[PDB]
Amino acid sequence: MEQRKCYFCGKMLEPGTGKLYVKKDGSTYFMCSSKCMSNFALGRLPRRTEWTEKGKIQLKKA
Amino acid sequence: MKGMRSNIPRALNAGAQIACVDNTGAKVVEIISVKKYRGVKNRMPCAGIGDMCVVSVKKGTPEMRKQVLLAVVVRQKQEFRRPDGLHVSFEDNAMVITDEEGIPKGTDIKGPVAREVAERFPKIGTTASIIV
Amino acid sequence: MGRRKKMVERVTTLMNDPQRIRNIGIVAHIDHGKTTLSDNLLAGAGMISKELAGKQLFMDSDEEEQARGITIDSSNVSMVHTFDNEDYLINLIDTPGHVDFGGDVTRAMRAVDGAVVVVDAVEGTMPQTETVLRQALREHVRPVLFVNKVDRLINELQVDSQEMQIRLGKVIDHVNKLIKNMNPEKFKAGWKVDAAAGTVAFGSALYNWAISVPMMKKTGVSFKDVYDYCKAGDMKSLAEKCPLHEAVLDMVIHFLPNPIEAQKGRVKVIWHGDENTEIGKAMTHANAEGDLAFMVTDISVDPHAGEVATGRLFSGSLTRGMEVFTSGSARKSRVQQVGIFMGPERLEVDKIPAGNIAAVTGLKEAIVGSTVTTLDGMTPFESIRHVSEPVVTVAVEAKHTKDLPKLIEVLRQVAKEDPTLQITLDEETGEHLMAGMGELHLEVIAHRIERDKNVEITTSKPIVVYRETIKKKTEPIEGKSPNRHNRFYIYAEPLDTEIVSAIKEGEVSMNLPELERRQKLIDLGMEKEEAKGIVGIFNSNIFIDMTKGIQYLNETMELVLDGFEEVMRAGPLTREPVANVKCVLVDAKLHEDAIHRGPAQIIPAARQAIQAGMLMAEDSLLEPYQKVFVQVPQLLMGGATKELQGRRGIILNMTTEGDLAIIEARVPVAEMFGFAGEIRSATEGRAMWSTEFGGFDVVPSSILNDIVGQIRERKGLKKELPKASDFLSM
Amino acid sequence: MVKRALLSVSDKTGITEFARGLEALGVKIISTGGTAKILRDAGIEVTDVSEVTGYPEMMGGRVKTLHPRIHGGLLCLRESKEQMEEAEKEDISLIDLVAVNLYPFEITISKEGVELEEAIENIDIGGPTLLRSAAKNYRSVTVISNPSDYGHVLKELRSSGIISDKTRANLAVKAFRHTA
RNA sequence: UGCUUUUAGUACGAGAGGAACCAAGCAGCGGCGCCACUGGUGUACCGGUUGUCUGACAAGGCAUCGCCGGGCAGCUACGCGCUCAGGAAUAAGAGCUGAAUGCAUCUAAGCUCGAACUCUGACCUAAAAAGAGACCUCUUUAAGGAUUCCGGUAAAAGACC
RNA sequence: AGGCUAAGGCGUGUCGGAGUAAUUCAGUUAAGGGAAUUCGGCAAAUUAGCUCCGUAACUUCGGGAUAAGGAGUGCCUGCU
Repeated sequence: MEQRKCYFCGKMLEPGTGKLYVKKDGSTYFMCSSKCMSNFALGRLPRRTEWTEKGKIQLKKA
Repeated sequence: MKGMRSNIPRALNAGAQIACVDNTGAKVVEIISVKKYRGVKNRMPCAGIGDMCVVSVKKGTPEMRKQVLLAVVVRQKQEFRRPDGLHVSFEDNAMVITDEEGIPKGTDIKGPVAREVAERFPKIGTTASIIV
Repeated sequence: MGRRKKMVERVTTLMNDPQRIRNIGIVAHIDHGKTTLSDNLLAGAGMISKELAGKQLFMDSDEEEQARGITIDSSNVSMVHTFDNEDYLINLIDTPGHVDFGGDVTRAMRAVDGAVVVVDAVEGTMPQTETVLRQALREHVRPVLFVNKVDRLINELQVDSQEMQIRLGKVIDHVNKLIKNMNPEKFKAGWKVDAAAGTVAFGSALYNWAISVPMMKKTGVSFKDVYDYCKAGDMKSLAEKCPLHEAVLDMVIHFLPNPIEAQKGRVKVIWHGDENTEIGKAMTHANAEGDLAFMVTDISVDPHAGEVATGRLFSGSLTRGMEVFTSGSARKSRVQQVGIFMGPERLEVDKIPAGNIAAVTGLKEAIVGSTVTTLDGMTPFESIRHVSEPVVTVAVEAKHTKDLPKLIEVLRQVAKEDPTLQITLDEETGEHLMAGMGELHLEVIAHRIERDKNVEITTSKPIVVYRETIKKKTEPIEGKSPNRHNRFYIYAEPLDTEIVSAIKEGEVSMNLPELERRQKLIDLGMEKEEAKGIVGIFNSNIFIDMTKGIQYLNETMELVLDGFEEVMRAGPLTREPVANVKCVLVDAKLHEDAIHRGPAQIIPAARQAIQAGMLMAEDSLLEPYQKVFVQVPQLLMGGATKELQGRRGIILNMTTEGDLAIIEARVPVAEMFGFAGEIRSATEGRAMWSTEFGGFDVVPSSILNDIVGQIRERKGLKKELPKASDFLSM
Repeated sequence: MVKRALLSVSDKTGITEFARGLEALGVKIISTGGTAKILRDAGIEVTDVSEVTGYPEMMGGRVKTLHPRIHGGLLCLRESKEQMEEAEKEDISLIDLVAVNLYPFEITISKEGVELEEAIENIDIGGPTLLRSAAKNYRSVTVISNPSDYGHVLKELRSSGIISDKTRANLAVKAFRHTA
């Protein structure tokens, strides 16, 4: 059972759910939900988005 | 043909102009028909990953252009599910020129191919640099 | 299941077995026995079918070292010694530490876990040794002592056992005494060796015999017994009883570190990027799953398999195929074949995890100074760069008239022979102006000529290659075509040093997408307008078309940029290449047709204009400097420092590492003449100096007119200053 | 039809449009030197001459190439064995459309005495060859030395489809005359 | 109803070429259902922001839900599950026995096989089947039903649960 | 112009309602494909203001022309 992490929110992909998104350059990103996929496609960054773990890490950097 | 492990929605229908992503000299090919596909009344021929289509080279070299060829779709934007429940989607649609047997006319494939096509036609997998 | 094939599998197991890796090396003074030890080590543990090695010098996998008897540069081989019923992969870092090497030394040392100091049993610790040892230690590379050539003492100089060990003891002493003066903190962390601690062996590479205190006991063979065999022609017995590989590999594994451990302190010392960064933790504590770390240190261009870059897998697993980057030159190349190094050859294997030098083909972004990465903009162990061009030229002549042909071909080979010069091979006068990178480099090459080819020739007074430079922002100068049907109002002004640097860096190019380039420039400094209106970059010159709405300029362009590049190649003053000059076109009166816009009319106007502008903007010269590094004794600093100061020695550091006053300064290339001599002369022969292109600098205005006049004369020009007046003719 | 375009026009007038027009109908643009840039900047995709005639190019601005059995392709009859042969070989292209004008020669007396050197060193050599070659093709390949008739050509192509004998003829005659 | 694997590079054939029974998976179309997953919608809801009004802030109105971004439930497909048969009796046809017609004959009686057909069989509907049904339980001023009340697995009204 | 508001004029011309089913008039949105629909791109969608750059064939020299094709644009602080 592959254990997968959401690229945007950093949450573990629950088995039997979630998406894998592949760009032209072979880059692969796990998405836990349509919300994370939409925010990734909008160009928003997780480190700037507060509800994600990367945004939380960026804020707690201070 | 050999069955694939994944469930593939036939996402590309006849008339779609897909970028050709090998070094054969074809830049854009328009789907004409789908091999081994029998339709129904009013339904356009449909193709998903792993399907072989008859295509016409719309852009590219003068030798490729206007030719009726066989191509295999290797990338599709429509999401398809693997057996273990994970959904896979590519950033674009992409095809590669092949023969009836499935051998690619090109020698290298720029971009990732789907594991489904990589297994259904093993030579596409070897020609491709990475299989996703 | 051939013995070799079983070893091959073992090889792979060990590859994914970082705890059982030993990336060791060999560090010694010239003619101490490096190559000897190396090859006879390979054969000693019999990794390959014996015969294979020897005759075909394996460790010497290149072509230069293959005729010397002592190691010269890098590459690597492999050993797998069985210790207390256990094998261990022993990578054998070839040693590019020969005094005739600068950065290369560092590079390899930053890939060597530890080394083996090999001290001639007679000649003892030597200058070379000192240098290498201290360097390596500085870059945290624990060594062990293998006093080779004992055979000489034992037989040749008919010394007695007791004396034998007295001399070797004195060596041991010297060894540590230096270690002490090198790094007391590491001498406190007990890296210092002693044969009683198994970190020192005794033997003769040329005879493949070698002992060490532990093994000694284990087998019963004592120094006196050794002496007996040697005196009684029993070196064969010696070898067999106590192998050379035996003792060496014992030091190499039992007391020398493995990737993991080595990597820790190594990263801490060499690397400077915050260790909390992923890449950091990865290469510190053994992790190849993280950002690719593969500092190419060698480019084994396999004639029948392409460019095979050999770098240590500090971080980055090598699963077949990987699109990646590198340090500095972080572009977009891939990674195809990744062979490991079995024997001295390339055994193709798949995934290589940690601490395992691998050779990778299909790597455009892969050379010395480039640490192939999969994380763009990778932090630096020691900052590096990539630019280096001839700045000191000499007019190689052919005194002996019965040598010209030979000379011609010899320098026709010199090109690839040493890719740092750019000879202007000519027939008009016969004077081959060889452009070297450094006065010393020049001297060296020139000497090599009448030595390895022996052309009875010499070289005349070295001269510095300057650049022409403008001073201020100029006032629109009209450049008129002969027929007057075209007018090119243009001005110039100094090129922003930031932009200069980045252009020389290469990133900013004219083959760059508008957006991409523009951005870079924009932040670097180039005012948005100009950044958007650039149309060409030449070395350190740009022609910013800042005009708008001028008919036929779109096409016209070419001819003007032609004139531009011409003038830039040789400025109106000292006829030297222009540098740090940015032009701004302000108006372009043009005739409607192309009849009166043919190149013969356009080119002149542009040229005329640009030159006139340059001259009106107080044309100066750029003198290159040459960053000096003087590895000298502590004590020695009085005359040294005063010397550089008298030679405009901008000291940027002095590293007074205990007994060593390693002064690091910057002195103008032109003024580096003689320094070579005086430095050592004064410092009683104790001054290991080294330099490197310190960047062009706005020549001190002090005697600008003087320097100018000199150039004028040498290159046979006119004595009337090339007054802008004339250039901007009627 | 006409699917290749080697346009190294010394005079860079009209090439922008012409090139776009071509690109639209297809016609791979294989120009080099000056033209190349101007087009690959205006937008018109252009391939460099580098990958046609066996060996690349040199001193852009006039020289460029001058390859025998590549000029012999375009030359005349690119579809008649013997002749056509020089438009295929080893990646060698069967270019069917050429337009390369010659900037007129001039002497430009310099302030410091006639610039004879430069003058002589700016007599286009490459141009005249390519030109006279294409020109030679009263049949197949079409040459357009003169820049002031890109319209006519484009027009015919756009509408009709293939160029017309009448035109090819005039074009050639004119091109030869220009080299004259 | 096709493709692929197997049978099998086998039978057949001098070669070239090249099958069939059985078995497996997949696919196209059709049918039925479902919403864990994925996609759409989601004028519940949350946020950003333009113009303006309520004096400012806050909180609100309006501009297609003002527009833009996201989206739970629900519905939905572009998603998902299930969707062989076997037997009987036959058509063409192939045979058995068998005289007329000593023999022979699939035929004149008689008999055995034999199709995606028909019937049966695994599905839906069906006491308004006028032969208008069977059985059991409860109770005969009761059993029980409806109405009112709170609802939804149902629902145009009714009905249903 | 359009939007939001004064003053002034009005709520003036059938209600209620439980998902208010199907269907229909008029709208919003819609994965992947993108005219394969159809007699025909009908209908719908795209673009869109202003500033700057740039603008072809052809031409009756007036034009074509907003041709085409690119870039910018909000708020705040201080200014010329």
